Amino acid sequence: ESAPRIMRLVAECSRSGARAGELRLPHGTVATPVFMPVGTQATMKGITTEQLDSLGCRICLGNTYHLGLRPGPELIRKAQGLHGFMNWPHNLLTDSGGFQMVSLFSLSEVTEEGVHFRSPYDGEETLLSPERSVEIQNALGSDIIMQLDHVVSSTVTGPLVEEAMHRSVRWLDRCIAAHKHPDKQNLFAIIQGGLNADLRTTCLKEMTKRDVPGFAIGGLSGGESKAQFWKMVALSTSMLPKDKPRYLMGVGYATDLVVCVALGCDMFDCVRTARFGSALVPTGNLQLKKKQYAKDFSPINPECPCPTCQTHSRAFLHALLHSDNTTALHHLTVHNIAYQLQLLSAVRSSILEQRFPDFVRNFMRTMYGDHSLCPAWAVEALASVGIML
Amino acid sequence: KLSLIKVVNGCRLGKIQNLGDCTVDIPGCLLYTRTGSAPHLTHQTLRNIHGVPGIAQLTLSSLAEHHEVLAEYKKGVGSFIGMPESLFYCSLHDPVTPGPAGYVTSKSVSVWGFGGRVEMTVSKFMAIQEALQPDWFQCLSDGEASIKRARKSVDRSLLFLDSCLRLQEESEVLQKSVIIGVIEGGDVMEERLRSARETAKRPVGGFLLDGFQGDVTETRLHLLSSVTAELPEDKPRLICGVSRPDEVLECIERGVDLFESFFPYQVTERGCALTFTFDCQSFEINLKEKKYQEDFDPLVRGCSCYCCKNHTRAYIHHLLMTNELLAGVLLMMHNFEHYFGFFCSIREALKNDTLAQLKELICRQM
Ligand SMILES: Nc1nc2[nH]cc(CN[C@H]3C=C[C@H](O)[C@@H]3O)c2c(=O)[nH]1
Ligand SMILES: [Zn+2]
Ligand SMILES: [Zn+2]
Repeated sequence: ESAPRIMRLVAECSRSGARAGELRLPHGTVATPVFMPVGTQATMKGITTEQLDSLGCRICLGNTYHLGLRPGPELIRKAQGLHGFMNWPHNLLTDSGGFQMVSLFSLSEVTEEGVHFRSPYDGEETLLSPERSVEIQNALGSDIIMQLDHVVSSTVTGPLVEEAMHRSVRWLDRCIAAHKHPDKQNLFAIIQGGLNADLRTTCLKEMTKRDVPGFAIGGLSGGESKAQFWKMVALSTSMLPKDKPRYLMGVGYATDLVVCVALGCDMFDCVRTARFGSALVPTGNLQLKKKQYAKDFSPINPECPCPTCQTHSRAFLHALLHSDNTTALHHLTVHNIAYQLQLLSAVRSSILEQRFPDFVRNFMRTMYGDHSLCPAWAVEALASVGIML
Repeated sequence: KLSLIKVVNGCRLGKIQNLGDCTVDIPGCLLYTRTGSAPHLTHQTLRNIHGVPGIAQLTLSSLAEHHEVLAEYKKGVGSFIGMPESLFYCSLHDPVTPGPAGYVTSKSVSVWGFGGRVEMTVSKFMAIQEALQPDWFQCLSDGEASIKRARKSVDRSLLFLDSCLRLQEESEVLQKSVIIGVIEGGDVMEERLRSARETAKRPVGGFLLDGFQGDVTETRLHLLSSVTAELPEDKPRLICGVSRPDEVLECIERGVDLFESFFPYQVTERGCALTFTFDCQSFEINLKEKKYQEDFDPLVRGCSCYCCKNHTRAYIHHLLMTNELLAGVLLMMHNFEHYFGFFCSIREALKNDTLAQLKELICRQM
């Protein structure tokens, strides 16, 4: 008598862990694997709902801490939730509000009651309990909500790692008890345990005993070695239920994305390169502020369908980066989001067509060259699931 | 080819033809652009705005410093900035950010873009226009005359006009480009008539009424109507630095056809939305004000722009408070839509003989 599953698998790679699926969410079905941009990153750069929809985005992130400051949960309530406030008709995923985008200067030590925020100049502190985190995310009305976890940096060692991992299990249970309407929002657990294989193993074994609709993989992408990164991802996907989604937080580099799809991950987010003038392309990135682009009249990528590449040249973007930087940053952000969405759409098409191994080889060849020039960790991660370059 | 339809109370209702051979309604406004784009808008978002003018205004001040790259590009500024389907009139100065005054001589005029002063003789001016290739361009002129200084403003501008005409006659590129004569003379009545009557002697495609910006005195309005009286009827009349709705109407009564649309951009940049009614029996609201934090109405009830049909005052207020550029996008869409709708109402009022009533409706809100 388990709860109804929100994901269905439409195809699987026979050698690797790559999966193509669908998430049946209240604001529409989402094809996986899927990259989820932060909605406020797009709107901060002047991207409209229509434009983001036009690029193919069907789920995007809201940042609970920022939304909890401005406009605040009560006002989002009166506005009919986050969907109504921002006039976004597709799916939204919000975090617990205790970690993401919260400055360490704003946090006091975690206790069993919850996260503690500091106010400026010796003012009084504010508590965020697991129960209050769920209530805030109920008011935001997002389609996927995240448990409150005790997050510690991936490069912290000592007893704190185990302590935070177990508190995350306890806060999971409290978030489940507080979430009274699983027919409306999907609560995801977050695997912790750092780089400690035993702790993460324990966290995986214990959290999958809770019947939540999905599981995220936390605690990684915080400065650890790549050797440890991919092994922790693969440890996690080896123990998370196959019939539920695997959401890897904080991974957005193209090579990392492709490898982690091959290890069995379904959903990804990551925070920004457009501010430096970089445009994402199949060979990496183009730094359009370089003088060599001043008279380069070709688009960023002739095969990119984004509005920037069908309208504008490198030369023109290069001139705007200098002369009207705000405008350039809009154009670059539109293309960079387009690139991420097109990468995952192309990844998904290869799994449905049963040609994911060849897609990875083409991707690596274009991105790096000969097998010898590809990152050693990626070669090893991919070889562990039967994809040789 | 400017063909009129009526002249009701000195107001010229008509359309300009043979532009391809596209058309432009008059009285009307030109789409305002900064450094090769409608501010905060794209091709996609601009396509939704209703009543977008047929011709877009570019400024030398924002493009002159890109001469080298544009000459290498060869295909003109419209193609370079990605909107080659559009018509472009290239003026000398930006109406919002004109730069320091006092650098005009009988030999050069200087403009400022993002970087440094770009000083332009006639040759350099025409060489830049050869790279821009606009459909219309303002001729180099001395508009800084604001007694003996007014006599010079006319003669320099006459001297610039004839040199530019000479160079255009022998430039294959600038053959399909239309020069606009520039009436100067400052506030001296004698020179205004001289600049008017003498600039009309030359075969320019239209006239720019320069130096009538406000701080718009009724003295200047008398000069204006006296100047337009010396100008032929079959040629378009542009004015610069006049965009606020009440001033627009005063100039239309005195024979002026085409206006810059920098006013809705200025409204946008201060976080404000145009709300003045322009159809039936305060002209803006400041969306930064706290009273809008919970206001879930659109900017303007009944407005058809994408902002009003799909977003609230509350949301735009929030976006301004967090400095998200989406605020500027949504305000620009509404403000351009509202302003172009205002010009649609002028042409409709002229057709129906009700411009006097529309003027009182506008002027009771400003
Ligand atoms: N709540 C929550 N949000 C999250 N966003 C991204 C991650 C995962 N990466 C972050 C966590 C630890 C690393 O040092 C890195 O800074 C995460 C999480 O583990 N928990
Ligand atoms: Zn692109
Ligand atoms: Zn509107």
